[PDB]
Amino acid sequence: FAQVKQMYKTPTLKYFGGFNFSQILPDPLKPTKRSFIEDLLFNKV
Amino acid sequence: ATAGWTFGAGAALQIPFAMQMAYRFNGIGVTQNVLYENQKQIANQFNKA
Amino acid sequence: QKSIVAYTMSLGADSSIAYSNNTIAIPTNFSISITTEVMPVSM
Amino acid sequence: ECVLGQSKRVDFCGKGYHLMSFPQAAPHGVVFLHVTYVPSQERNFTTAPAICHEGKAYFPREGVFVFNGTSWFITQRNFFSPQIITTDNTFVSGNCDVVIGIINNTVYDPLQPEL
Amino acid sequence: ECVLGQSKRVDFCGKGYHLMSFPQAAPHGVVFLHVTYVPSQERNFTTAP
Ligand SMILES: *[C@@H]1O[C@H](CO)[C@@H](O[C@@H]2O[C@H](CO)[C@@H](O)[C@H](O)[C@H]2NC(C)=O)[C@H](O)[C@H]1NC(C)=O
Ligand SMILES: *[C@@H]1O[C@H](CO)[C@@H](O)[C@H](O)[C@H]1NC(C)=O
Ligand SMILES: *[C@@H]1O[C@H](CO)[C@@H](O)[C@H](O)[C@H]1NC(C)=O
Ligand SMILES: *[C@@H]1O[C@H](CO)[C@@H](O)[C@H](O)[C@H]1NC(C)=O
Ligand SMILES: *[C@@H]1O[C@H](CO)[C@@H](O)[C@H](O)[C@H]1NC(C)=O
Ligand SMILES: *[C@@H]1O[C@H](CO)[C@@H](O)[C@H](O)[C@H]1NC(C)=O
Ligand SMILES: *[C@@H]1O[C@H](CO)[C@@H](O)[C@H](O)[C@H]1NC(C)=O
Repeated sequence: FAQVKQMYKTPTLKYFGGFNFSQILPDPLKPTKRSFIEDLLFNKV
Repeated sequence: ATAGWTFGAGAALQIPFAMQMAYRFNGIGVTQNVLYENQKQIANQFNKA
Repeated sequence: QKSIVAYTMSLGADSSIAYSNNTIAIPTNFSISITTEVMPVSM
Repeated sequence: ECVLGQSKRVDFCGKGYHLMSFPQAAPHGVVFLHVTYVPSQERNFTTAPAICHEGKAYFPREGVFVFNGTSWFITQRNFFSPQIITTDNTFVSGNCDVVIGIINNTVYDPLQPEL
Repeated sequence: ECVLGQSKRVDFCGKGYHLMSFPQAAPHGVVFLHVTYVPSQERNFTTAP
């Protein structure tokens, strides 16, 4: 994991050109900073 | 999402997503004009996936 | 004076880059560097 | 793969764009030293995905459009090398009505002065 | 090699021509999801070298 040189902050909008990223980028309203599919994967094992 | 392949060397570079696609198509031998002609179709297919 | 401390690690230098609809950044200069890598092939 | 030829797989042969490697002996091992290219000093510019002339769309090949505040130019993505946009820099495709953000522009024809 | 740049070695980064990958965390592991291009609907034509 630790190969990124600097951690960029999550952008405000989640919609670039039509591509919907709201399922893979997190959102502030939910209590957990984990993303949607991340929190689904974490449920299954 | 924004830097693309460019933050692998240097810090990062800024480029709109829809201009990234013309490069990643030109990398596969599909001429970049394929994208902008019917951008909507690709976007919808991506979301359905 | 120095002493032993304990603290929470800082994963990196937090940076924010503005996103614009129609702008690009194009490097105007370059540099060369030499890295060094080591591997053991014998016992 | 590094010493005998230029690698093309990111971070395999140096932390950058890779040019060469030279081996040096060492006890129970070997040491490699990689020569790598690193760009810097970027500048923010203005873009447009395509330009319209005569009601037809011209896409760029081997470059990207940029605006420097005076006139439009095409440059390499790695090093800033502006050149005057001319017919052979581009290929015509599609039509202007189909695409987003196309900008009215004039492309030079180098057969125009010869006639 | 997949996330930071476009791979060019067949089947290494997805079962197709490869565009991108995005990582997602998981317990004791990691999950990758690869975006790939796949053509279809071929037509028979006549040729001459
Ligand atoms: C991108 O997809 C997200 C799904 O996460 C959309 O957000 C949902 O939209 C539905 C439709 O009204 C709502 O019922 C949900 O409450 C929304 N949030 C969820 C599911 O977390 C979003 O609308 C899509 N983007 C656009 C531009 O529509
Ligand atoms: C994209 O361009 C449109 C059209 O001019 C503009 O309204 C918008 O502010 C730009 N930026 C976006 C959508 O982030
Ligand atoms: C690049 O930076 C170097 C410093 O190493 C400087 O000498 C040079 O003038 C700069 N510009 C170019 C085009 O090399
Ligand atoms: C360069 O980026 C800065 C912010 O980092 C911005 O204020 C400026 O407008 C950009 N230059 C342009 C768009 O020419
Ligand atoms: C844009 O480039 C042209 C061609 O070199 C030059 O004449 C002009 O001065 C440049 N624009 C600015 C604002 O410097
Ligand atoms: C120039 O662009 C405008 C809108 O930006 C468009 O209405 C017009 O047809 C284009 N061409 C000319 C010659 O005005
Ligand atoms: C396409 O292939 C079919 C058999 O699969 C063949 O009968 C037909 O002639 C081909 N089309 C051509 C050669 O145009």
